[PDB]
Amino acid sequence: DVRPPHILVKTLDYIVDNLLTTLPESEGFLWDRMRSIRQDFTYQNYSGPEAVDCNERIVRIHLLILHIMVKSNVEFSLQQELEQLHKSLITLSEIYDDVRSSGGTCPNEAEFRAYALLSKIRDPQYDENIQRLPKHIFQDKLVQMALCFRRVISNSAYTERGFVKTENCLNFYARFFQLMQSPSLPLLMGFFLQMHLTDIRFYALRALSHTLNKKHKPIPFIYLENMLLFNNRQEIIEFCNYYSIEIINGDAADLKTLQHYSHKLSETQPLKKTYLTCLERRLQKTTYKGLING
Amino acid sequence: MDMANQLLDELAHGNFSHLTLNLSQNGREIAILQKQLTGFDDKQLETFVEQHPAMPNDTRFKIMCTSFLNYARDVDPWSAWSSSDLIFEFYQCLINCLINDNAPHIEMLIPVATRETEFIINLAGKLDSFHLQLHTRSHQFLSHISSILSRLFNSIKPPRGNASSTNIPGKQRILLYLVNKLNNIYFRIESPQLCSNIFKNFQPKSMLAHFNEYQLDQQIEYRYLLGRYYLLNSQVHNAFVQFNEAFQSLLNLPLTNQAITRNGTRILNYMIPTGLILGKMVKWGPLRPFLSQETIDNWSVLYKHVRYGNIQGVSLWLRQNERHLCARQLLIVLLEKLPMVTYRNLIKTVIKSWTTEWGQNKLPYSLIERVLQLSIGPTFEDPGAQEITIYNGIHSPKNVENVLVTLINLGLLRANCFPQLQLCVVKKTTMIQEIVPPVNERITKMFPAHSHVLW
Amino acid sequence: KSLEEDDEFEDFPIDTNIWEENWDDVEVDDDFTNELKAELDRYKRENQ
Repeated sequence: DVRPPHILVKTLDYIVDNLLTTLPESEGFLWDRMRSIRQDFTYQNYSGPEAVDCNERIVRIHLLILHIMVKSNVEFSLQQELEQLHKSLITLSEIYDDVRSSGGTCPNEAEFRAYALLSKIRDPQYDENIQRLPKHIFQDKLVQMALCFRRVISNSAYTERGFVKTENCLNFYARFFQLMQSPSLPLLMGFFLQMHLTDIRFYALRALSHTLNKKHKPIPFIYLENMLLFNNRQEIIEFCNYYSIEIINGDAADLKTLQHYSHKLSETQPLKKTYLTCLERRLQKTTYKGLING
Repeated sequence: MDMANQLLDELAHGNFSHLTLNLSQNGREIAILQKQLTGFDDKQLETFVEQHPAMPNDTRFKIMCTSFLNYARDVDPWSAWSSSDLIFEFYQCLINCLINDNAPHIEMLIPVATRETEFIINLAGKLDSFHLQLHTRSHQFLSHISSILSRLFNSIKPPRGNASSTNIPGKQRILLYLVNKLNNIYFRIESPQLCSNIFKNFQPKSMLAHFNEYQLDQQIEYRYLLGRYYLLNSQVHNAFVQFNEAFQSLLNLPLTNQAITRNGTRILNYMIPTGLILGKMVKWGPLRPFLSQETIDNWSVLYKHVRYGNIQGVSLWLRQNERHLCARQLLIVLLEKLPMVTYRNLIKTVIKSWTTEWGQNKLPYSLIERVLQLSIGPTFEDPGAQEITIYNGIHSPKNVENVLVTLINLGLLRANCFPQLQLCVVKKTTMIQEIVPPVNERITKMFPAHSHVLW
Repeated sequence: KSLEEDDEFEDFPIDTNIWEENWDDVEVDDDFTNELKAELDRYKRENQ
């Protein structure tokens, strides 16, 4: 009833080779079946090389799905995708711990420690865990990149039920959008970071609004679009309309009218996930299978 | 003379003088007991405990005695691993004799339990270091000990609101002791978040009306571990009051031992960076006996860089000190939270001469961009460092308005921003503290910590 | 060696103002502060 490790590898190979490009239409099929592969690994209590390889490439497929579903207008809500991606990252982390305890090594560990650092980008638990790993994992360029993103995303004014604000956070939104455009940024990591575009933009406009005097003119949409890297004007107009930011002159945002202090409005659903044009352009220049194979 | 019968008399009457796993204190008696107990099977030892006169009619107590007889019979002093099953089994039985508040000889068993707890913690570390050769997972022994001490901790109940006596039951006497032992275990196994429950249920279980009524050393260690926990969750003020009160309480202790000086050093290793994040700098006078001159020089270099607004200085200091800062979980929080203080002092020195001395009320973004060109120095975009680093990827002199906006939002700079004018307006005044208030007061007012005196 | 370097407190048999009042007022001329003041003078001079 259950697949041994080598045919789980054969099955994931089948998926990477045949069904990646059926996305976005095959998103539910692929997510369910990949989850079935991981479940077959748990059925046999197997944390061997096949489980590592499968969970790794499955994580990458989740990261690709995050961008594909959002570029199109198919699904909107990526709750299950982020949940199974996170659980797969937890599995990979535990297996990395057991392999290190046994004296072995995993060549792709650093990459998925970075992804793990991006799964819960405001949870200090993952900083705690990343600080006790070996120096070659910690100083790896991917882990360094994820750490930089965790620093620039930190915000002392981040508001959400159950989240304790921490001191002296950076809220470096400008640096965030500078790093998102970096050609050295791995594409799948970017796909993971696109999940926080709306939050980072909201707290950027909030923090900026607190610095403007009462009679300050509305901020033009050009400045906010270059500052927050909006794909087009319709996106910043829908953004202001979502957070009830008054649009004056059809091209300016009156930031003092922003009455919300939390990115998550109490009653309405979150604004649909968005993407960056640079990362989509980078996706059209490579292949899905290439990204999934590292 | 039958030494097993004798030991069973002593244990049956609460005399636990020879009830210990430490062979450095029990070696000869345990050897005699081992020679006399050879021959008898497990059921015969169990019968020896069951039918012994004056033996308390407690199943867990008799299980403890029988487990100690099995230990004494089968112990191999030449092999700590071969004897580990007997040792840990007996330890678990001994702690099991403490779960019931009215267990037989509970008050006499508590000191035995603390003693054996220290012993079994040392042995658990020793055996955990050989986890690869023993085919065990990392920290398995010590984690088992943590589970045992956790059940013991859960068994300790709060005082009855209308208690009939002032008796401090021995389970309450070792409450803070058990808290610090368990939390220390959680730190050594590198899972310190498990301290959460232990920190949440400590005060509700305590019968003492004031936290200062415990032994002051246990208070110091508790504030040390709680501050380290808070700092693990990036709660800098909450950690700071704990480190500060810990070091003060340590200053009150008479300097009997060198280990007290090293403990004070352990406190300072966290209190200095935590304070520096909150805009506080120590006076090295009362810290001379606890810190070497080189450590003082290091933190003094960082003190200069933060004091005069040198971001590149701060990042260089963190880069050179990266390893030991990561070992003490200090690199990330400093890398994240020192910059805003350093910026605050930078624009402090800028606004001082520009506004209070030169009488210019306006701060053009170009001026602050040149100042940031001097302070930040090189960035990821700049040539000569083509790979991104936590020390060159975060701070850029192009983001003038962002730095100003975070300074104003943190309450460190009282000013208005004009993005379309590209300038920052402060209040026309000669007093610099009206524009840039004291940083520690602002931070502590925005982030009020919990009561430094717990209760 | 490990007992003295580890962060866990050592066991010992059981038996004040230490902070700067204000380091903003006590100003000392720093090297970096000298180059920053010179940069303020040069900027003040190029933007007359």
